[PDB]
Amino acid sequence: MSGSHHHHHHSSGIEGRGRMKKKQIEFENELRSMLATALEKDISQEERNALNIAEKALDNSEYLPKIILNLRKALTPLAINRTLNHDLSELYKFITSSKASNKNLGGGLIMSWGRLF
Repeated sequence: MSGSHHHHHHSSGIEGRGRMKKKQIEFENELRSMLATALEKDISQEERNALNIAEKALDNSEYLPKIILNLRKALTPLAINRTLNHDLSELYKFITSSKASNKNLGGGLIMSWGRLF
């Protein structure tokens, strides 16, 4: 059958076991599928570098605020310098407006990096 039989056991894994202890399953699925699509999109050395750093930290459990900060710290100066490929502009809009918002999703003073505050 040629329909959805190939759709079984997604590479972008989704569970609520001991990654932290709990989490958001649907929003993590939504973001990590979009970022997996964003790797399959044509990205240059620097944009690839940020999203490869993203994979290794995501699966090392180095935190959702920390990695939302990481993409907003890595992609915002490249946006201002006008060299981001911009073909995942919706991902940049996503971590500021979807459920995760402005700062990250929780707020708080990060210190040091206040170029856009």
